Amino acid sequence: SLQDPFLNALRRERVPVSIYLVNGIKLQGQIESFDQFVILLKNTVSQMVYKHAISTVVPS
Amino acid sequence: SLQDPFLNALRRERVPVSIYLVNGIKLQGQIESFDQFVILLKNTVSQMVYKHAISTVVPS
Amino acid sequence: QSLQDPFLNALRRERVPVSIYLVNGIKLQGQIESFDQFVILLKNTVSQMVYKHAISTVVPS
Amino acid sequence: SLQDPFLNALRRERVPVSIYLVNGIKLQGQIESFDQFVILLKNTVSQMVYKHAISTVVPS
Amino acid sequence: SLQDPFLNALRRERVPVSIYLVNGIKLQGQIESFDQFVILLKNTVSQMVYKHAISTVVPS
Amino acid sequence: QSLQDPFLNALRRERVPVSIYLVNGIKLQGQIESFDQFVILLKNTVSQMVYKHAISTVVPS
RNA sequence: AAAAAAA
RNA sequence: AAAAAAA
Repeated sequence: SLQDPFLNALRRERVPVSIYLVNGIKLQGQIESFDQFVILLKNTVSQMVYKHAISTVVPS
Repeated sequence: SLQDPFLNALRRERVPVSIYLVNGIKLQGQIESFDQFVILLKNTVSQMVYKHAISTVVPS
Repeated sequence: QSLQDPFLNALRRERVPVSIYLVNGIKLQGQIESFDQFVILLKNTVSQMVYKHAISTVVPS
Repeated sequence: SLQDPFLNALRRERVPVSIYLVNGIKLQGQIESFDQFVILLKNTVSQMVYKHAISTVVPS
Repeated sequence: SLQDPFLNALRRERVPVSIYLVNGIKLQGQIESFDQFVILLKNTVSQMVYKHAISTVVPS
Repeated sequence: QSLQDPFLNALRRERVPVSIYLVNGIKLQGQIESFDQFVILLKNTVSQMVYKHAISTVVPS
């Protein structure tokens, strides 16, 4: 698996990320955690993002 | 699984939530219940939202 | 589980007017006639088979 | 258990149908055959339609 | 299955095809090959198209 | 994936500039760094993770 | 087929 | 959240 090491590196190093959704919308924050189906993305608030809705995850 | 505790905390504490859909539409209400495939969001009425149609779930 | 089946079953077994919003934002209206694992039969003037994968939300209208 | 008898009746009786795609596009033909993932839609020329791209099937 | 014999006939007989995508874009070419998840479409180049992105496959 | 793996392998091994069209019409460009069952790592000025479910087509640029 | 409408 | 842009 490539997801877990990629996402964990971002979380452990607390790098600012952009999550681009499939609808073109760009979410920004830090990766708090993730499982098989979701990523929790945090700024001032934690939100649950469904991977099915994500196109890409990119360091900001 | 991160999904069940995230949703259950929202449900159990009656948090006002925003559910953003993959078509960019924002729904608002409280998480009434959920299962493997759907979330029941209650404002004036209970509406069943398929998780496949959801991009994000956020406290409002 | 399970919430989906009892929610649809009550709408069906009570013949309640519903709106089914599709993921593209089109709103379909009528009554839940029937459903299975993958589809919902929506009865109006003509009865139609709606794929669940295309549905965002089901609500009483 | 509901999808297959529905599609089988349209096929057997050669019912003119509309297949609305998830992008709103409306295809018209009669259902030639179908399997788990696709439907063959017949008009002048026959075309294979992926179910994942279909929203609804309705007699025309 | 009717999908494999449908695609196989197109490939074997080198029939010019239109592949309509879920975003409404129309691709044209010959079916070079396919597997469970993708189709290789040949026009001026060979391109790998994910089936999940495809609405319809039609002889042109 | 007897077609998918050799196609991506050749682009990665040969460091071929690629274009990835997403299902929403947006085109990404870069080189394929690696890929697995669900994602492609695409590298340009940075490495980004692209979900395959969001991809329509991969082609050499 | 808008390197991407914090919706 | 155009009962639906044969694309």
